[PDB]
Order: sequence, then structure tokens, then C-alpha cells
Amino acid sequence: TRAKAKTRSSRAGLQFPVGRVHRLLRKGNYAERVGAGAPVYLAAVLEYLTAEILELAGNAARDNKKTRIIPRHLQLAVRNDEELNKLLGRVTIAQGGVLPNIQSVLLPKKT
Amino acid sequence: TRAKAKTRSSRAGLQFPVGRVHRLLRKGNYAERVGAGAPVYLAAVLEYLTAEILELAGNAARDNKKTRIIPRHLQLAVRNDEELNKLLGRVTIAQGGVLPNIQSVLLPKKT
Amino acid sequence: DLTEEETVIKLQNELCPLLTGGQLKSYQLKGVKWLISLWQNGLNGILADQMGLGKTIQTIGFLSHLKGNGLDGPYLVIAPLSTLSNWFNEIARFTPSINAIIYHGDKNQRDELRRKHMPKTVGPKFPIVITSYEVAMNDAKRILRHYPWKYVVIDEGHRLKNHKCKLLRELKHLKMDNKLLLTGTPLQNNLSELWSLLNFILPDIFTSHDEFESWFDFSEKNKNEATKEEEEKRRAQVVSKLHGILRPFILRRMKCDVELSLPRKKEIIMYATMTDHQKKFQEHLVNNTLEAHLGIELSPTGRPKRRTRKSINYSKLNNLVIQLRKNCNHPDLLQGQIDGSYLYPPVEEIVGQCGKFRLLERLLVRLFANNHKVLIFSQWTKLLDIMDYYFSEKGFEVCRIDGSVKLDERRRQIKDFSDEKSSCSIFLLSTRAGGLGINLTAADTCILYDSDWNPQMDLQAMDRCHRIGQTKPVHVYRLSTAQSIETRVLKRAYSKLKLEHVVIGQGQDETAEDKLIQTDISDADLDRLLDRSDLTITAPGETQAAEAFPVKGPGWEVVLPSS
Amino acid sequence: GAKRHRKVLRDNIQGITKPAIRRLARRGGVKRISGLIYEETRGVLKVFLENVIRDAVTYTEHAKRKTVTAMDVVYALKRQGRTLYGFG
Amino acid sequence: RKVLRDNIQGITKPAIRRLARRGGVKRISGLIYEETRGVLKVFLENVIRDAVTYTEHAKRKTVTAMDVVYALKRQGRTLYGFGG
Amino acid sequence: RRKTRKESYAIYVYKVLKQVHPDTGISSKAMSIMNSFVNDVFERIAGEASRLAHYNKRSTITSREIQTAVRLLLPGELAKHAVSEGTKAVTKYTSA
Amino acid sequence: RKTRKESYAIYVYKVLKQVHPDTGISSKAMSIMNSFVNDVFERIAGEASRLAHYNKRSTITSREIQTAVRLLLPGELAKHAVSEGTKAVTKYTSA
Amino acid sequence: KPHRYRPGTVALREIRRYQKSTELLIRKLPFQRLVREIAQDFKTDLRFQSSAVMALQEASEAYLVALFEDTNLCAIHAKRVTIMPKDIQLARRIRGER
Amino acid sequence: KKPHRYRPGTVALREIRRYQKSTELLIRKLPFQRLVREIAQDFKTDLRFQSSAVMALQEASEAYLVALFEDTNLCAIHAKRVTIMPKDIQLARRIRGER
DNA sequence: AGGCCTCTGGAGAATCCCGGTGCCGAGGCCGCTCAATTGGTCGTAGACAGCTCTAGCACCGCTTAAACGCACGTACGCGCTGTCCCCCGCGTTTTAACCGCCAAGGGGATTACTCCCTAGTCTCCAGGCACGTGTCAGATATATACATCCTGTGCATG
DNA sequence: CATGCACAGGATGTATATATCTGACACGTGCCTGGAGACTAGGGAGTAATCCCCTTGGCGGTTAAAACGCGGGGGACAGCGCGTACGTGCGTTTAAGCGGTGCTAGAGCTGTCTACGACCAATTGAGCGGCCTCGGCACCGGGATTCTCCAGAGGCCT
Ligand SMILES: Nc1ncnc2c1ncn2[C@@H]1O[C@H](COP(=O)(O)OP(=O)(O)O)[C@@H](O)[C@H]1O
Ligand code: BEF
Repeated sequence: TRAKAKTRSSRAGLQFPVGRVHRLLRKGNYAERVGAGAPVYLAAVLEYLTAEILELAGNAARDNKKTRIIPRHLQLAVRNDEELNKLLGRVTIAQGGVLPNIQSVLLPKKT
Repeated sequence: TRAKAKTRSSRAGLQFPVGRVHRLLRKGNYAERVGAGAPVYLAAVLEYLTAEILELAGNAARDNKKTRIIPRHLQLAVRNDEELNKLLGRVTIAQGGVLPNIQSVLLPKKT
Repeated sequence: DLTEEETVIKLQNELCPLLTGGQLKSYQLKGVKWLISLWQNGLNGILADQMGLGKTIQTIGFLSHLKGNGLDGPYLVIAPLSTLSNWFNEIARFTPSINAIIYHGDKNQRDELRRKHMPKTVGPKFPIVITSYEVAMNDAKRILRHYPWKYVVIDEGHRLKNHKCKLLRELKHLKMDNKLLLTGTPLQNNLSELWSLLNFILPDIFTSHDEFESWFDFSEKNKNEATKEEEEKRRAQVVSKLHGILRPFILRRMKCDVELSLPRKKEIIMYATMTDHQKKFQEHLVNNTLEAHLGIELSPTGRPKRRTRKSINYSKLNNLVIQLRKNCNHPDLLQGQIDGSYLYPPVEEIVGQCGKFRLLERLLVRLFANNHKVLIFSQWTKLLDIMDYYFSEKGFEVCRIDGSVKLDERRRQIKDFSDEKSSCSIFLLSTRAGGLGINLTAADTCILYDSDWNPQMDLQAMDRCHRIGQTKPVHVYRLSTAQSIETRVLKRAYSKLKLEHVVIGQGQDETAEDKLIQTDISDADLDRLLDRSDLTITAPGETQAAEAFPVKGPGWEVVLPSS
Repeated sequence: GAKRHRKVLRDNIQGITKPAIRRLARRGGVKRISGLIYEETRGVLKVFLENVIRDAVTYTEHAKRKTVTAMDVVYALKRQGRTLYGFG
Repeated sequence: RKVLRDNIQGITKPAIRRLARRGGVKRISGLIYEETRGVLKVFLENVIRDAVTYTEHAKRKTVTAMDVVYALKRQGRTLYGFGG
Repeated sequence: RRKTRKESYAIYVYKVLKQVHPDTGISSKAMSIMNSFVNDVFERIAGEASRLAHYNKRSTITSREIQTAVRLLLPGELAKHAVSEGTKAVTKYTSA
Repeated sequence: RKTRKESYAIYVYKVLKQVHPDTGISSKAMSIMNSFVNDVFERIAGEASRLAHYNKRSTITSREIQTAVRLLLPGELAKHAVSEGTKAVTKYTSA
Repeated sequence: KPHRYRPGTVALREIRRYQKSTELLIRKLPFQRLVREIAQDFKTDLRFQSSAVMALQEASEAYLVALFEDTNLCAIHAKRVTIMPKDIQLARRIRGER
Repeated sequence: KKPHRYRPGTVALREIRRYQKSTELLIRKLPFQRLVREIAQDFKTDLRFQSSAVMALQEASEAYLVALFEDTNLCAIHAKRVTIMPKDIQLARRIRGER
């Protein structure tokens, strides 16, 4: 006579999977035992960061008159912001270029 | 009927305490099981490193005709040696001072 | 009734009026008729005459017959690079009233030829096009795509034995009315690779791959009550079905009964024994010590002294098989790093280290005593270099062909050597590069320095000196190393032939070996083994010559084809 | 009639050739290059490679395998101090 | 319950001179001091802002040496001589 | 024989994308990079929380430790929005 | 009052007297040594944990410790530490 | 006479191009040979997956690029525009890598 | 007789040789303590500082500044000058990756 | 008679968009199953109230070393010129990567089966940790001998 | 006739050597809490046996970078001259630094009691392998627009 089952994610309103996060947190021996509130808190943060980066990536990709995102777009989106750049100060992205810039002294004279 | 107890450190021939290391490993939640062999190995390694540092520190101290070691001596011993300096690349020792060093260009002209 | 010659002449004139270079042979005329019938019925087909029977002239006659009726059209011919000049010369010789061009060269030259000789509008002056594989592969998409190819001839068909081959995919861009696929060895190592040619030629029939796989049984089930005689019954039924489903699409003819005027040939194996120098390397390699063959302090208080500790006052199995094969071929292939750019060792030292080289040196001296000429084959160029250096030291003449020699240089040397006035007597060839197509009738002896994994490759190489136009008996010597890994590979190789003999007919605790392989050939036996008298053609009415030497003996063994 | 001199190949480290170094420099934003950098760059690169190959080999050895794999290189890089995305 | 203001001026020039000498400098320009004071303030802000966060979590009201030594270790520099 | 399955965040990342740019798509390489990013962030946060809990001799992990770890790691403005999102999620979850 | 706190004080002194018979140490140096030992121990254990985790193992055995040392200590120090560990473990079993 | 640009013009044009593309710059086969050579010293008869070689390449290339970028600033500091070895040595020394 | 006076630059070398031998602390106590107290007042209003933490903070600050000046001095010699200027500090901090 | 130049005024060379066919990687669809859910105990970390009692935060006074302003020289920083070698740009060829293609077989993953190390309880007892004293290194005071930095005649101009 | 080297003394700033006298550092006890013998279940982990993938060695051909060589302009170094902005000293001031007392406030222990979170069985369906099908991109080929680079005329002079 058990009622219809509803996933915890649906109950909380998030998109990421609560159960998988809880399982990983337990089996990873990060602590002796895990409270009931942590996975819900963690999933929201992960979702927020993912959406934050994807919005800028999509804007940059659209600006170039193209439909599908590719790593160059991620590089441009990340390195043009002063906060995401500080968070990822040590990470390297495969097949990403570099921001274009030239020292002012090297440019030719006005003539 | 009980035989007289002998400490594990005595049987292994080391000086450091084997039991305490074993207790620390289990309570530290590094893994759910600990083998019977690891503590002896770890204690031996720690003892060797401590002896290595102290031998150089003592030599440094006796040079200045002192008798008891003080932090300056440890600083000199660590920074003069090659491998130890690389190992302690990001460590600051309280009241250590710095090694004597002057750039050659600043010295007075020989004339 | 008219004689055979007169009837052949009249029929040739009726069917091939433009052909004037020379008369066709009877079976060639029959093949021409077969091709004409196949074309009339609108069905493709393979031609698989044995090597050296003159397929090129038959194809040329068929083409002349086609154009003889005014059906001008764009014709394409593809062949290996080394043979193009031969195709051009044959056309120039037999049918002087036809034009052809060798569409090969750099991009600019190809564009020049396209603009000059290949007008967009077909006409009677349109020449035949000849090309290699790579050129036809690169330019298929954007140049050759723009023609209505009337007829296509793909020489050396066995190059398409892989269904995943890229070349087999590029050709789909072209649209071709009919295909013809010449070859000399239709049946490769395993049955699957045979389906590719049939699928390419007749897609409307041999569609399903799994059906072709399942149509023949190779289960080898135990001889149970119902299977005791099935071992032979099923085999016979399968062979009969295969022949019956292959009869209408293939033409095959054999030398042994078509050209009885041609002298025969024999294949001979001769063994050699390893030297102590090679045994040393073998032992070191087995123990993983070849490189080695070529190759604490206490501080005060009793503690070990750390190395380079400052003392100053403070104040103030991975590749064993290939290694063994290299060792068996010649020791010097190894240790290629010790001397770097420096010279090869002294001439005399090279001979003393390799058994096979010693045997070859012993064998060569006698052949020159009777004015014979020999061809030497190999697979590894670095091995060719050592022989070249040795012969240059001895001061003999040499000619060489391989992948690093340009087209014009290849062509010049063949013509020079074919000259009767040439005094050259040694010719070197790479197996893959020069083994196909070319004609070297001048020589009458072939030597195989090593054996390939695939037996079919060797068969092509042997026939380069035994074809129409030959006038003397031919001997083939294959060298091998006694009691070594060489035997394993050679034994495995012949295992693949049994399937060919089963499928294709001739028309449409020391063992005994341990007592023979080890034995080196003595000088007295060697000087006796060179007799070729029995292979000569008997005069009419005379009895056959007796066998010159027994089938097998110490250090040598004749090979008899399966039949 | 080839002469008695063996074939020889350039040393492996010489494979990295001058135009490649120039191309690398341009991406950095360099306008003029001196003549001696081509001997410093190779020395720097050879030193850099060992500090990663050693750790990769040690990780492979511990697992009792005989073939290196991508995860070993990624772990070595991450431990050394540099993180790499796109290969996990 | 008093208030504090403008204490950054307390890093007198001779102190900066003495610090420089230990580093091996011989001759010093006139504009260094203003840059050095700003650099020092920027450095201190980050360590203090993490020590406070560590303390407040445990609900204590007094900062202790263990919090400071913990804070430094997170920024890649370790200190020996006060705890572990 | 296909038993060796693999788990990843591909589906969820794809789901989030459609909420911001409905008509856009993403290639495989970008998907792999995005997948790798999430693991790194999760590992950092969990690792920090683990040692934060032990420092006080407490045994369990609760939302408080996660909140403090997030406040410590993320720099500048990102901390405030993340904390607000987390609290807004948990409060809604509890009431139902 | 008087709630005990644990440290490595005695063993450092024992080793010192074993090396240099007549030398002594002030308290400040003792504190530095006490911190250094803990730091090295933590580094080694932390490395060993993940090294074991990567391979789906559950236990921590001497092999993990031996592998971990070769990654941390640079060059020369690696050899002698491994030698000492092997010697100690070998002697322990036969006792 | 034939058209001929003044010195320095082509370098800027190359810079403005190579900063727009993401492809690899070093040739593959020589790099693979070098990687195989170096590793063989530590242990014999190893085998490499292709993706490992690719990872090593893309890891080293982005390190060399950054090193060259940090070097250029030092040259401008001394009133020059050319790079010289002392610049690389100083940059590495300050970075703390040696 | 003129009042005996050394030539410029001599006393600097004596100071360098002297201060590199001792291990004292170079900044005053009370000014540094007041500076530390002032900054923390922004994050919380009534913090209570244990007497030991201030020493650790002072040690860390001195150890950082000494290394920064040492690197600046090397950066200065590169241009053939001998006096350090703000450009050198800015370049050093840019290279180290802090800015 | 002769400059020094803007300002064209072309002339040549490099990206740049614009339209037209080909192609294979992304997006749904389907089938299957193993990993979250839902109820239920059971023992426990962890709030919560009530007590000690250590130290950090003030206040006062007093000696007295560091700060803080000047007023001189001087040696370094900066700019302007010349000279000369070296790096860039552009033409001819030669050399080796890229694929394409032949073969073979080592080592990576699974799936069963069995056993010998580790966990978790009990006793039992001795090794390490606060309190307690007692000397003697090392921090200061003083006399001074020695080493080091600086300028003023000396020589040689000739 | 305004230079470049050699010495003289002669004032200062270190390291000698001898004598006083603290207050840490070393050593003893007396307990306890935590380590050390026996005993008992369980299940990771070691060890065969086996597929099927993916790696390792070599030849053929092309063709677009790679190597050489040559001209010539400009950037890297020496040199010299000018003029500040620092570096030794000497008085005058100001604030650390030491040495004692009071207080509370807030950090540590101790004893309860309860809501929370591990474990087990029985359920489904949300999440993963395969497999087609088509458009976003990917060539091509051809006409624009930008941008350098050098020669001649005449401002305004000399
Ligand atoms: N009818 C002929 N008259 C003269 N020579 C002929 C004739 N037919 C064939 N040949 C010879 O056959 C030789 C090779 O031709 P061919 O058999 O077709 O080569 P392959 O079969 O190996 O591809 C040629 O040298 C040619 O001289
Ligand atoms: F085409 Be034939 F084999 F020359």
C-alpha cells in the first residue's frame, strides 16, 4: 500500500541528482557520517556555478555567428571575467587559445 | 598464566613509538583497514629523517663554540644543505634569520 | 579445311582489323571472344590467366575491336606505377593508329595535360588515359568526376582484397558502365577477402556477407555415427557447389598444358648452419643481456655517508621475435649504434659472421663460370645496402630498383639491362616494389634471400624471369637457416596454400628433418646439384631424360607443387 | 655502388627545429628574437619533461601494469601543481 | 569601547630601512615607503579575514594562535614553532 | 558483455543548458570539459569540509560546514549568491 | 587543571643523545622538531590514502608506504629511507 | 624593383594570426620519439597509449607559451625589444623554479 | 683638521653585514598591535586577541617582506641601476603571479 | 642655386564576404535492470544547565633610547651622438612527415574459487605525564690590541 | 703643469681576555590511562583460465615545410656631459618599554536526556547501451575592400 515514490530532487526543486551526491559523499570517507541536509545544500551550489559559466559561454558563442559551443568559447568566457579567472587561476584547458593583446611599445610609429 | 609483555618498538629495534602511530592511523579515517606492517615502516622513516637533521644541526652548533642547539643553528643546517632545502621549500622557521649574501656588483671597486 | 594459322589469321582480320603488330595465339583469340560475349550480354567478369601468358595483348585486342566499330569513348586504365611505360609501349607497338597519354606528374603538369590533350568534348582523337593508384585516388573527387567513363580496366585486382580499403571507397564517386579485373592469384589467404572482388564487380548478386560466409561449412565436427563419412561428403559437396557458383564468371588457364614449347623450372631449398657468433647473441637475447655483452662510506659515529653531502664549516619478451629474425638474417643489422657514421667492418669479416652469406658467396662463384645471370630479392633495404657494398668492394657491376628510385631511373635501367650488349650480370630488387609487372627475360636464375609470411607474394616474384620468350631452363634457390625460427615461419607459410589447392583446380626423438636440415651441403654435392639437363625439352620421338638428382638429401630438398 | 659510410640520423632532441620555436614565440607576443635562445629552449624542455615522466612511470609501476595510460599523466600533473581538463 | 584611526602611519621609515638592509639592498629611492605600506596592508587583510572566519564558526569570541597558524597553511606557506 | 557502464553528469548539464539558451547546442569536447569541472569543484568543497569538521572534534557533517567551506573558497561576489541559493533550497526542502 | 597533552619530546632527546653524547637543546628547537615530525607524518599518510584509493583497494599495506616515500623525498634521501624501512620490517617478522 | 616590405612588418602580421588559431604547433612524430627516448632510461620496454602522448604534448606546449610570455616583460624593462638568454634565466629565478 | 667623515656608501655595507647576523625583530610592538586591531574591527565588533597570535602575524609579515625586497633587488640590477624604485616592486609582484 | 619635408597619388599585395554542393556527428527513440525508496528498530552524539578560576584588559609612574628635523656635498641617473655588426626578408632545392598498407601477437579485462589476515571483545599492568628541586651555561660589565678606512704630502712629469 | 701612483700617520670600530650572577634545563616520584596477551568469527584479496582489443614493427609515394644563400637597414652598445635626489652627521623632541596592581569576562569541565541517523527487506522506474536520420558545418571558387610603400610638387626656408 506504499504511495507513489517521488525523487528528492523533485521535492527540493533542483535539477542535479541528490541521491548520487549523497552516495558519493558517504562512500568517499570524507567523514564518519553525513547529515541529512548536506546533499541538498551542495547540489544547489553546483547547479548555480554550472549555469553561471554556461550563460557567458553561450553569449560568447552566439556573438561569433555560430550555433554550437566549442572549447575556444569556454576559454574566452572564463578568461574575460575577473572572478572565474581567479577561481581557475591554475587550470589549463585543452585546445584553448589565448586572449589577443600586444604591448603598446611594439606597435609601429604613427607614420 | 601470562608471559611478560614486550613493546613492539623493542622487537623492531626502533626508538620511536610504534603503538602511537598505529593508533593515529586508524583514528585518522585515512582508510577502513590498516595493515600490520605500515607502522613499523613509517616509524623507521621518521626516525631516520630526525637523525639526519640533528646530525647536521649539532655540527653547526659546535662551530660557534656553543653547547646547546637554538633555532639559528637549525636554520643554517637546513638552508646550507641541498636536498633538505628543496624538501622544505615553503617553510618559515621562527627567529631563523637569513644566510649571509651580498651581490658582487655592490662591493667596492678593487682599484 | 584451312590450317590453324590461316584460320587464326582470317578470324583475327574479321574481329580485330586494326590489330597489326603481330598474330594472336589461339587461346588468346578464344579469350577475346569470351570478352566480346560478356560485353554483348552486359555482364562483368574476371580474367585470371596464369602469370606470363599475355593478358595485356588480349585486352588491347578487345579495346581495338570495341573502337573498331566507331564506339569512341573515354577509356581508363589503372596499374602499378612501375608498369605504366610498358602499357604505353604496347599500345604504341601493336596498334599505331591509337593515342594514349601517361596522366602522371606534379599538379601543374597534370593541369597542363588536362587543358591540352583532354578536351571536354569527346572525339575520335580522344586518347586513352593511364594512371597509377595514388593519382586516381587524389583526383577522383574534383577532376575525373566530370567524364562519362565508358569502360574501366583495373590491373592487379588483388589490391582490393580488403573491403575497408579507402581506394575501394573513392571509386564510388566515378560512374562506370563496365569493369574488368585482371589478376594472377585470385584467391588470397582466407575466404573473407575473396568476397570483396565479387561484391565490387557484381553488387546485384553477392550482397549479403553473412550468406557468403554460411554457404560453406568448416565445422570439423566429430565423426559421430552420422558424421563418419560426412568428413568427405560435405567437403565434396561444398567444393562442387563453389565451383558451380564460380564457373560462369572466371576464366583460368595453366602453363603446363597451353604452351608446351616453354621449358620447365624447379624450386629448390638449401639450408645453412648458424655460427658461434650468432649463437652468442641468441643466448644473450634469451637471457635479456645483449646490452651488457656490449658494455657505502660511513660518516663519523658509523652512520652511512649520504652521497655528495657537503663537508664545510658553517661559520664564515616485448619484441623477441623480430630480434631473433634480425639475428638470423645477418648479425650486423644489430649493434647499429656503436660506430655511428663510421664505416662498415672489413670485407672479409662480414662473410665470416653470417652462415647464409657464406653459402651465397660459395654459390655465386660457380654460376659465373657458366655465364648465367641472376636476380636477387629481399624485403629490407638496409640488407640490400650490405650486399651493394660487398659487390662494390669486389668491383662487379650492379643495377638496383626500390622505392627510393624515381620513375625515369627505373625505366632506364630495365631497358639498359635487357640489351644484349650489356655486360651486367647482377640485379637487385625489393620484393614489394619490383616484384610486379616488369619483364626481365634476359636472366635465367632467381634467388630469394628470405621468405614472406604470404606465399602468394613469392609466386609473383619467381615468375619475373620465366615467361613467354624464355629459351633456357630456370632454377630458383630459396635459402633458410637450419634449426632456427626461420623454419617456423616457413612452415606456417605453406599451410595457407592447402585451401587454395582445395578450392581452385587447374582449369576454370629427432625426426627425419632433424637428420637433414642440420646437414650442410658439401662441395661435391653442390657442384652436382647445378645440372639442368633433365629440364630441357625432349626432341620428338625421344625418351624422357632421367632424374638428375634425388628428391631430397643432406642439406637440400626439392619442392613438388600440390596436385 | 654505395660508399662504405653507414646511414645516420639527427639526434632526437634536434627534432624540435627552429621554425617551431619561432612559431611558439609569436603566440607569446614577441617581435624580435636573438640567435641563442634556440639552445636554451631545448634545455628547458628536456628538464621539464623528466619531472613528469618519472612520476607517471612510478604510478604505472605501482599498479603492476606494463603500459602507461592517460590517467597516470593527469595524476602526475595534478600532483606537481598543474591541473589539466579534457582527458579524464 | 574606543575607536582607532590612521594607525598605518606607525610603520616608521627607519623600520622599512632596517627591513631593506637585511635583504641586501644598498641604496634606496624616495618613493618606496608608500608602496610598501599598501602592500603590507593588502597582505594582512587576507590573513585576518580567514582567521576571523575560522574563529566565528566555533562560536568563540577570542582569536587564538591555532587559528592564525591554520589560516597561513591554506595560502601555501607554513609556519613552524607555535603548534600542529 | 556491455556490463562495464560509466556514470557522468552529461544529462543534467544538458538539461540546465536549455533553461538559459533554448536553441543552442553543445559539442562533445565541451561536454567532457564541463563534466571534469564539476568533479573538481565538488572535490574541493568536500575536502575542505572534512577537515573543517575534524578540527572541532565533531563527528558528523551538516549544512553548517558546507556553508562555511563555500564562504571560504569562492572569492568575492560568488559567495553571496551561492549561499542564498543554498539556503533557499534547503528551507523549501524541509517544509515538505 | 592538569589535563594531559601528548608530544614527541622524549624520543627526539633519545636520538640526540644517541648521536652527539654531550649536546643539549633549548625548548624552542624542541617545539620546531615536534612540529616538523607531525608535518612529515601527515604528508606521507595523506599521499598513501589516495594512492590506495585509486586502485579500488581497501587496506593500507607496507607497499603503499614504500611507494609514497619515493614520490615525496627528492633524489638521494629516497634510497636510504627505503633501505631502513625494509631492514626494520624484515627484522620485525622473524622476532 | 620588386615589392619588398620593411623590416618588422611581417612579424606583427604573424602575431595577429597565430593568436587566433587553436591548433598544435610542434610536429607530432619527433615529439613522440623524444618522449619514448626519455622514458626508456627509467624502465625498459614500456608501452604508451596515444592519448597519453597527446596529453603530454598539450601540457608542455602551454607551459612553454606562458614562459615565453613572462620573458617578454623583462626585455621591455631594460629598454630593449629583443629576447636574450639572461631574460629567461632571470624569469625562472624569480619564479622560484631554481 | 676637518671632522672625519666616511665617503657615501660605506656605512650601508656595515649595516648590511650587521643586520644579517642577528635574528631580532625589526618592527616596534605596540604600533603593529594597534594596526592589527584596527583592521579586524571591520569584520567583527568585539574580537578578543590572545597574546600569542600577534607574534605569529608579525613573524609572517617580516618573513614575507624580506623575501619581497630580496627579489626586488635582483630585479633592479638587471637594468644596470643600483637604486630600487616602484617599477621593480610592481614587476616582481606581476611575475610572481600575485597580481 | 638647394634643400626639408607633407601630401598626395597611385600601385601592389593580403584578408574578406558571398554564393554554391557534400558530408558525418548530434539528437531522439528504444529496450533493459540495478540502484534509489519506503517503511520499520535501536543506540548514540550532541544540546543544555550549572559550576570553577586563568588571563586579557585597564591604570599609574618613571627613565631614556629611537624619531624627527635640518644643512651640505657628491656620485649616480638621465639624455644625446656615433659606430658597426647582426637579424629579417626573399629566392632556389633538398629532405622527411602523412597517410596508406602488411602482418602478427602481448597484455587488459573479466569470472570462479578458497583461505588466512583483521575487526572486535576481554582482562591485565607498566610507561609517560604533572608536580617538585638544584646547579652552571650564557648573558652582561670592563681594558684594550688590532685592522680598516681616509687624506696629505712625496715622486715623476720635461 | 694638472695629471697619475706611493706611501705616512691617524682616528675609529671590531675582538680579544677576565670577572659576576641569574633562571632555565636537567633529574626524581606516583599515578593513571592506554597499550599489550588470548580468543573468536568473517570476507577481501590472492590465484588460475580465458577472450578479444589494441599495440608493435616494416615498405610505398606526394608535396609543403624545411634547409641554404644573399642584401641591407636599424637596433645594441660604448662614450660624454649635465644636474639633481639621496647619504653622512648633529642637535632637539617624542613616544616605546618596564614594573607593578585590579577586575571581570569568558574558556573549560560535569551531569543529564532526547531527536537523529545507521542498518535490513521489498519494491519499481529512472538512468544507461545500441541505432538511425538529418541538418550545421566544411570545403571551393570568385569578386571586393583595406593596408602599406615609394616618387613627385611645392609650402617655407637657406
Ligand atoms: N602475341 C605475342 N607476340 C609476342 N610477345 C607476346 C605475345 N603475347 C604476349 N607476349 C609477351 O608476353 C610478355 C608479357 O605480357 P603479359 O603476359 O601480358 O604480362 P603479365 O601477364 O604478367 O601481366 C610480353 O613481353 C610479350 O612480349
Ligand atoms: F598486368 Be600483367 F600482370 F602485367
